[PDB]
Amino acid sequence: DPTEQLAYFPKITFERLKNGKLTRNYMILLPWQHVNRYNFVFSSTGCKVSLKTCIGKLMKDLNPKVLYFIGEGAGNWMARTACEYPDIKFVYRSLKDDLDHHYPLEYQRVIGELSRIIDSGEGLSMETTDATQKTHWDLIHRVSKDALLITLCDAEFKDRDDFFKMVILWRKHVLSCRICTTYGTDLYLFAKYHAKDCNVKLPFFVRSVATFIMQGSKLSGSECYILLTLGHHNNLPCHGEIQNSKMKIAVCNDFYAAKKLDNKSIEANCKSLLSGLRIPINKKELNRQRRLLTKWLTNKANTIIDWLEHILNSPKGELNYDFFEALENTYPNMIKLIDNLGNAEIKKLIKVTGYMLVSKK
Ligand SMILES: Nc1nc2c(ncn2[C@@H]2O[C@H](COP(=O)(O)OP(=O)(O)OP(=O)(O)O)[C@@H](O)[C@H]2O)c(=O)[nH]1
Ligand SMILES: C[S@@+](CC[C@H](N)C(=O)[O-])C[C@H]1O[C@@H](n2cnc3c(N)ncnc32)[C@H](O)[C@@H]1O
Ligand SMILES: Nc1ncnc2c1ncn2[C@@H]1O[C@H](CO)[C@@H](O)[C@H]1O
Ligand SMILES: [Zn+2]
Repeated sequence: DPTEQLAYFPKITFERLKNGKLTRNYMILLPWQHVNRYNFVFSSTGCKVSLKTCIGKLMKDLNPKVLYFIGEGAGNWMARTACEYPDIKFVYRSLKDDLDHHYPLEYQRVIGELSRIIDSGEGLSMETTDATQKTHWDLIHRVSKDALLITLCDAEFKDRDDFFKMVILWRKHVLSCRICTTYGTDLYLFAKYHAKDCNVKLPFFVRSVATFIMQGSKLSGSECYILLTLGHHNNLPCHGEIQNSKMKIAVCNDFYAAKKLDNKSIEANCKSLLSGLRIPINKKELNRQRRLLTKWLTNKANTIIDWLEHILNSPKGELNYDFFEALENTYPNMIKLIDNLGNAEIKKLIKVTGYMLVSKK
């Protein structure tokens, strides 16, 4: 039942900016945005962004039967959407390159099966899975004959110019396509954007309706989600506007823990971080992991156990950046930890840390 899987997803905090300076330098080196993402394995974007939370009214008003997810990788965002809207069908696209997922592995794990994905991009070439290519847009209706009422794009492009290439092709499709033109101009593209320079105009006849600043976005970044439509063009958000909104959330809000614990998922993340790690993670479990060690792999294992021991011995606090800064700055081996563990391992470490923090008291 998709509605029961929704309790594994944490509540989202965000700010909507419809179309003084606040600063706080958090002395953090870890990707703490994954703190409440312990229930998800291959991807976890759904813990950060949600269609019901951000564009609930638009979802209700347009009432799409089919949603188009492009640059959707393992499909966790699509999976949360499938839990929020149990009757909606999906068209999935993601760049086929073998660097990331081009099959919705996380959607499959969360939902159980792919019956609601009517088009998963089976038999498509690298070119026809690429959102910056015209052929990708020309083949978007090979299964679904429903107009692109709402298109979702979470693609992380190799170059900044690729975002514009994608937006131009979305506009060229919705203004040419027999299916989409028949529906009209009330069509939307909800896309991930990294805010940089100001006075950067959107392509001709592409208009931003709102800018969404998510609590779950990387603190050092400038990521945001823009709701785009057809109409007289305006400017993209710049780094400055996004910083104030993002700093307020970081300073004032706590991360919500998921209502329910997904034990199979938590165990899958624990074993992925340290092979053989069991739940509950206590003094007994960490001493057992230490005893198994008695090399490069043992050095990495010791670094992990030392951090989990520090979390175990740490006092309980609220899930916020002030507490995260305290956790890092009370740990004497911080620089050795970031030096020893890679980006993927550190991300797994934060999910497991988050599970431990939520489990306290
Ligand atoms: N490798 C990996 N990436 C994930 C996983 N779950 C989510 N992500 C990524 O994490 C992102 C969360 O947004 P951010 O905080 O903006 O990004 P980031 O580039 O992942 O972050 P940092 O780890 O802080 O460098 C998602 O959009 C995904 O790209 C996961 O299990 N593994
Ligand atoms: C942030 S991940 C998407 C995560 C997804 N929302 C989830 O919940 O699993 C970004 C994805 O964009 C893909 N991508 C990168 N460039 C792309 C392009 N040109 N066209 C389509 N997808 C692209 C990457 O392969 C990657 O899977
Ligand atoms: N969705 C996007 N919106 C804006 N810029 C992007 C996007 N994806 C990647 N980039 C930019 O591409 C650059 C090179 O990978 C990065 O510095 C990043 O800012
Ligand atoms: Zn169309």
